Amino acid sequence: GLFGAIAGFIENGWEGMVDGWYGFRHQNAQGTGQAADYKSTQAAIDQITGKLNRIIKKTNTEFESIESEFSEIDHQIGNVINWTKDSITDIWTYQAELLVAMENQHTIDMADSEMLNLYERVRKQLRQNAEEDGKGCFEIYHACDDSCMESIRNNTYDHSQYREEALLNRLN
Amino acid sequence: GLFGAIAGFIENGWEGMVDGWYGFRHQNAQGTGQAADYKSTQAAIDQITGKLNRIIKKTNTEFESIESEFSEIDHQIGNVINWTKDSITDIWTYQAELLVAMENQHTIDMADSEMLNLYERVRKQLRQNAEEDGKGCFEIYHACDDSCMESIRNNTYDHSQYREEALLNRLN
Amino acid sequence: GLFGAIAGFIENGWEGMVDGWYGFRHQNAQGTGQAADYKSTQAAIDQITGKLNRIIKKTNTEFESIESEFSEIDHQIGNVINWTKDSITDIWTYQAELLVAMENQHTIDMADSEMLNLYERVRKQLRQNAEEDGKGCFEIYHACDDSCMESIRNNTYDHSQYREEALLNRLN
Amino acid sequence: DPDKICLGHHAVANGTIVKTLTNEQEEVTNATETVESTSLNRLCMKGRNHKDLGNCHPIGMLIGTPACDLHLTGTWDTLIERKNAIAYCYPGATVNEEALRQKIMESGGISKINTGFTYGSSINSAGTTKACMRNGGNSFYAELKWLVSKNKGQNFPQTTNTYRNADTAEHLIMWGIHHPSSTQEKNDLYGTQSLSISVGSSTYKNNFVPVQVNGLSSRIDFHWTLVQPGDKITFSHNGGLIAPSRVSKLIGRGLGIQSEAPIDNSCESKCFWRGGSINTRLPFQNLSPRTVGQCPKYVNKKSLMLATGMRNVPE
Amino acid sequence: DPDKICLGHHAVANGTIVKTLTNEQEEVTNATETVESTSLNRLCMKGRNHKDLGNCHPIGMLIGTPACDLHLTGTWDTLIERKNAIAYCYPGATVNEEALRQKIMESGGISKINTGFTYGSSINSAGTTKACMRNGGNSFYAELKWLVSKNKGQNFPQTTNTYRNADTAEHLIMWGIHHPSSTQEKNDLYGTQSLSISVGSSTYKNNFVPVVGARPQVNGLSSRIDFHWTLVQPGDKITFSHNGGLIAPSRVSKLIGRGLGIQSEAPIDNSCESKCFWRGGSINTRLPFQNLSPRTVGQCPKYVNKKSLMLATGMRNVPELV
Amino acid sequence: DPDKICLGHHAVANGTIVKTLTNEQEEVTNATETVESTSLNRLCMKGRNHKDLGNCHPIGMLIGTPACDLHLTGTWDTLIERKNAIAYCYPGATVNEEALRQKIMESGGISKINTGFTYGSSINSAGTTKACMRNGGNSFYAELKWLVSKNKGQNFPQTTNTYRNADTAEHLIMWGIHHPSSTQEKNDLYGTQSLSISVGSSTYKNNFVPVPQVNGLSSRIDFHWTLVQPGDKITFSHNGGLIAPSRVSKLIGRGLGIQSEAPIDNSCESKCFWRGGSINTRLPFQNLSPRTVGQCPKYVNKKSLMLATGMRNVPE
Ligand SMILES: *[C@@H]1O[C@H](CO)[C@@H](O[C@@H]2O[C@H](CO)[C@@H](O)[C@H](O)[C@H]2NC(C)=O)[C@H](O)[C@H]1NC(C)=O
Ligand SMILES: *[C@@H]1O[C@H](CO)[C@@H](O[C@@H]2O[C@H](CO)[C@@H](O)[C@H](O)[C@H]2NC(C)=O)[C@H](O)[C@H]1NC(C)=O
Ligand SMILES: *[C@@H]1O[C@H](CO)[C@@H](O)[C@H](O)[C@H]1NC(C)=O
Ligand SMILES: *[C@@H]1O[C@H](CO)[C@@H](O)[C@H](O)[C@H]1NC(C)=O
Ligand SMILES: *[C@@H]1O[C@H](CO)[C@@H](O)[C@H](O)[C@H]1NC(C)=O
Ligand SMILES: [Ca+2]
Repeated sequence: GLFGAIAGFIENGWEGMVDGWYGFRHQNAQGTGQAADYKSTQAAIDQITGKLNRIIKKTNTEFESIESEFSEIDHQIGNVINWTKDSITDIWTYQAELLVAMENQHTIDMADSEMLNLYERVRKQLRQNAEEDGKGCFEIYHACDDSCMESIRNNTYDHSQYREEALLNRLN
Repeated sequence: GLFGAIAGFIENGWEGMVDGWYGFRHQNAQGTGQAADYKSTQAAIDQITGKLNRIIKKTNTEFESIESEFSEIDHQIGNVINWTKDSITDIWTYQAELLVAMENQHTIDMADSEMLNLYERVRKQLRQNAEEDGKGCFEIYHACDDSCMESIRNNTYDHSQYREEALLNRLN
Repeated sequence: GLFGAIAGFIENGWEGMVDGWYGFRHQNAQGTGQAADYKSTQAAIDQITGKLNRIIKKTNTEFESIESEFSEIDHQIGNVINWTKDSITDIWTYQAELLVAMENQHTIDMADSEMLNLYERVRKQLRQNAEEDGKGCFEIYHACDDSCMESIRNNTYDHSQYREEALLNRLN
Repeated sequence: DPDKICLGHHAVANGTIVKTLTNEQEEVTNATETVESTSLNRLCMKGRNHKDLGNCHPIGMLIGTPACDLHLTGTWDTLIERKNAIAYCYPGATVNEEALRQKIMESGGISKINTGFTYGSSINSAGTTKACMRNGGNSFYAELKWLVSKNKGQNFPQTTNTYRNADTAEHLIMWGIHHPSSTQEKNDLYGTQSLSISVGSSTYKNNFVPVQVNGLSSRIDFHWTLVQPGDKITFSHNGGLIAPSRVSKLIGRGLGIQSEAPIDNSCESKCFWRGGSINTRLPFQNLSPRTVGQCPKYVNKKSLMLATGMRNVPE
Repeated sequence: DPDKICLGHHAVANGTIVKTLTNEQEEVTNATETVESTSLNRLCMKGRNHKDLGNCHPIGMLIGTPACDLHLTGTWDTLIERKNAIAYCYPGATVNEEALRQKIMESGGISKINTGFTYGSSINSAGTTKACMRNGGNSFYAELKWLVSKNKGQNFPQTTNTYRNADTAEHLIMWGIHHPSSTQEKNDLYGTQSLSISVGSSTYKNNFVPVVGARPQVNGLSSRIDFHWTLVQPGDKITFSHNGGLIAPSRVSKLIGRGLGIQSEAPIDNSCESKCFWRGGSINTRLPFQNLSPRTVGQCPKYVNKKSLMLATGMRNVPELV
Repeated sequence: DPDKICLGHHAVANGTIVKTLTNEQEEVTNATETVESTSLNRLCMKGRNHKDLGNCHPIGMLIGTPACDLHLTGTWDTLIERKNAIAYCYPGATVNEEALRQKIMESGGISKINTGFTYGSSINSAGTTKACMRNGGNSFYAELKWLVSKNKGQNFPQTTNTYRNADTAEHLIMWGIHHPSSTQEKNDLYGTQSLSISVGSSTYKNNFVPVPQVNGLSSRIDFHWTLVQPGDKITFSHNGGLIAPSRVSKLIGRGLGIQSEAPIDNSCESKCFWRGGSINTRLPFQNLSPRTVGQCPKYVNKKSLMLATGMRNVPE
């Protein structure tokens, strides 16, 4: 992927996560826990909604008949119509194939971007108190209780509070 | 957005900055200063110019009349023309709506990319002598005079010179 | 570029590298070596193949004549055909110019993404045992023999093994 | 040994395949269809002032064939023609037939206006036939009169009838010309004389000379023209003319549907084709390239799936 | 406590809304319009050799209606037809009328060439009418002759006239066929005999019968003169056999080069330049789309069903919250 | 002091310029063309059952001009007309000429069916002319008969011939009407009497009346045509001057009609053709001609449009 988060350094997705698109799994003393990130999930969904609102519509233009279902029309004007209509159908088939293909490529990469954007938010928040394992996890070099985890997720984690404990644990 | 710089980790833009698109604000002993980055500003502007050169034009194709303004035309050929012209207008309306929408999406993300690209240039330059605060600033862990700041902006800052002082300040 | 790898922080490409698109050059005690990354090269090539499969094709639509090469046709129906055909040619010329331009933009940025994605994989792998020089190289702060290099490239490098030696060399 | 927090994304057991610029077989969490393959087998005429013609052919409305008696007049925004609809109770055709049909099917209604045409006592106006039955008894086209000599064999009196368009909008005048097969029939009805029928307005001018279907080689062929506001049209004939008792005026505009499918006043739609209605909100369809109204564009595609979710990576 | 450098981007107080693939209401620093809504109410004919026909209808140039006397000949690159322009001083129509108009409006000028047609002394060439006035006295189409018997009632002599195209490029020959209202008028002018008019070349052939019928009156005249036309190739000849009722070409027309045909009620302006025109005037916009009219001529922005389409020329605008 | 590993990407000495959304002059490692500029100057008729008409004009097939002798009948999927092809050995034209040509060029073959038309002994059927030469001797249109009085001067007997369509599909009947210039000539073949020719079926009916030197002849034979429905009959009443159908034509299936001056080649295959030949390119666009027939790349107003097949090229 363009951003290497989804189908990238993150080895796979979580069938278990059914309350959101992007979220966290932690492991501390207390045990294990899973929680969805709302803001990042809504960001992706809102962008896809946007596409759907634009793509799912027809034009206002009223078209009348130029081909009688129940009677022959002049052979020459009929051939002109056939040529024109076939030429238009070729365009719209192409324009449709391109639109969907191009949107699909973007929808995917957009979602990738939103995952990477969350990871980078967390990375910068944890500052010098954790290290990347390269599978999309941060090894936290201090005691991180469930309140400390909820603080990472809720963007309230103050790195300075654990800095001294963490830098010691890291240098060993 | 895609790159999470603009309308992302950078909380907002600077109405104060009127000599460029992207730039720096520093805070040292001497006081405060603001300056634009030319290269990154020109990069974005040149790409947008490029779009305008491609998009702002009509075809060379000379079209004649096929509808008399001042006389009635045969009813059958007229219906064919009406259908064809309406069908063409539907295409061009669609092609226009898609073009501008797709370019707009790209123009935005492109500008985002150019911001992130500058940040990443600075980040790598400062090496181990500063830390990311997560709002698009680098906390520099040494005395950085106005000459030292001008050295960051002009891509001449030698990390090695301040490395010793910085690593001490950082570990404390 | 969008991702700042190619024609970015990486000053230029390697005419010398003829077994792949992306790869490594290392420098250790033993001397120098060069090797291509297969997975990242194949990723880019497969995506471009994909574009070629979609773009290099015509429609199955059989079109008959509506213009006699060797005889005049009624002047009015002739002008209608001329107008329609010119209108269609304008569309297809536009649709072609846009397609290629938009694909070209993407092909480039896609390849940029694949370079950055490799760099970021390596960066995360080396963890605290190396530092970015900002030209797309990692200064490794330990003895990295050719087996150690092959371990970086083959995604088998265990940072923990060299961590102690590296952190000492780095803090000095 | 150390505590750890992991970032991740959802997945699903059953993902859908879509196409991208690079990949023909890309699995994603959710997609949706963009091409409509299903069609409603009914004509959705809710909130439309429609007229189902049934066995009446639109041209039959203007000349007034028995079948079209309920449809000689009215107002609409939609006009539905049917298969094998009847225009001609007496054998014949209209010159420029299709051009007229299309004109009527673009109309949003029909006014009728009396020509006021009167004839000498040597003429029979109410000439009827067994072919056009009305009230289970011999009749004729309601908007035309069969002009024949009152005394069998007698030469037909030279007559001149003239319609003027008092209205501020154009009027559609039609008339017929009877051509019998046998000279015994012509002499019996109009007389031995050479027959000649001249029609003329500011716009139009034409001459007509009277020259086996339902056991008859005899025809009544129809002609038509638009007569401008303020202008007049005069008919000179020495017998053989089927004369307009009324002219037609087409009012406003209306959507013309040709469909074998049944009406339904419960359901609404802006798009129609031979096989019925299309109410899909989708931007494309593959049912038919021949559609009328506000419609999805016809594409040569069974399906085009639009990703509504991220890449799906299970396990 | 620590020294610090911050990276950032500009913003503005008043941003513009544009549309993206995902967002209908996206604020950016700067956008520009792509659809032209403004039109000039004048025809910009700078650097164009133009011909405003005024009251003259292009067909009238070829047959030479009084109105078109100034426009029987000339060279141009642009031809401007007007509303209610006059083609026919004597009541009638041209068969394939619209096809001919379009052909003239594609032309870049008109040459005239004499047929040289001569007639027996039993024929009257200079037959005129009160409908076509010239020098305030009865006249006729300049490029045609009204052929009638010199002795009222006398049967019209069988005549054969033949034009050969000496030129190296095709020539446009037109002729009329008089259909009178009353049989008293036909006999008076051509004679009692059955009338037949045959015209024939290598390319073309056709037969015509003057139709006599009671019809209403236009300019106080019930009789019509309907016109027909064809191209006569280089080196080829076209022969007219008639026993009366033919309106005969005194001159053939030659269309030269190509030209832009504008139908517009709007006035000229030789100060201003343009390559795109419509009923309501000129369109000089450098933009790629317009929403003024789907009926335009020349090199033109494409008609779209859009009031505005704004193209972002700047980054997302995130202003300093207050 | 420290070891280092560097990431990089390939490059090339000679890169290609392509166009992007932002850059008109973008150098990349490899591009490929999307518009075809090269055309084959031959018609690639491999695996197609074709018929090259050469000197024969499609209408000439139905009336049987000498030139069209080899093409009076057959089956095909492709029909190739040529420039200055001959339809009329005897001076004349066909009414609705172009409509008929187009109809024949959509056809996938022609059957011929005998009218079976028989004539009194007072008639000469095999009337020939020096204009239509066949076997180095005076001849006529193979599918029509020149009907003239056997006794020079004698007024032409009132005759009635009737064709019925026994077939299950429509048949295309054509016939001619001889108009001589001079009354001295007409007298020899037809008499002083008014001539009148009526043709009539269920579908339509019409009568026409006989009225400058081409191939040394001022006399013309002009042709007319109509479709005769299955089961229906068409009857011809004439008192002289009719050129009568000896055979009716039947159009079989559908076929691709090529107008091209270019020669055949049965070695090469193609689904796209134009005046100047074949187009076998796998590319999605072409700039050779906007007038093409078959399954074709779309005409574009572009010499070249290069599609990047590789990354940006940044050389050393
Ligand atoms: C225009 O195209 C239509 C549809 O392709 C043609 O109608 C078909 O013709 C085929 C081949 O002869 C018939 O077998 C089909 O029954 C027809 N299908 C339908 C749905 O109508 C039509 O012939 C073309 N028009 C002209 C004037 O040729
Ligand atoms: C439709 O367009 C074609 C091509 O632009 C016109 O073809 C030209 O016709 C004239 C004959 O008057 C020739 O002098 C040119 O050489 C032709 N060019 C080609 C490439 O064939 C055609 O005349 C136009 N038709 C109408 C009715 O205007
Ligand atoms: C075609 O559309 C124009 C513009 O609405 C209209 O005025 C004209 O009457 C239409 N022509 C026909 C034949 O319906
Ligand atoms: C870059 O900026 C620094 C600021 O102190 C200056 O000293 C240096 O000379 C500059 N380099 C160039 C080439 O201008
Ligand atoms: C996909 O989205 C549609 C539309 O909102 C919904 O009906 C459907 O249930 C979704 N599918 C899954 C698997 O979530
Ligand atoms: Ca033209």
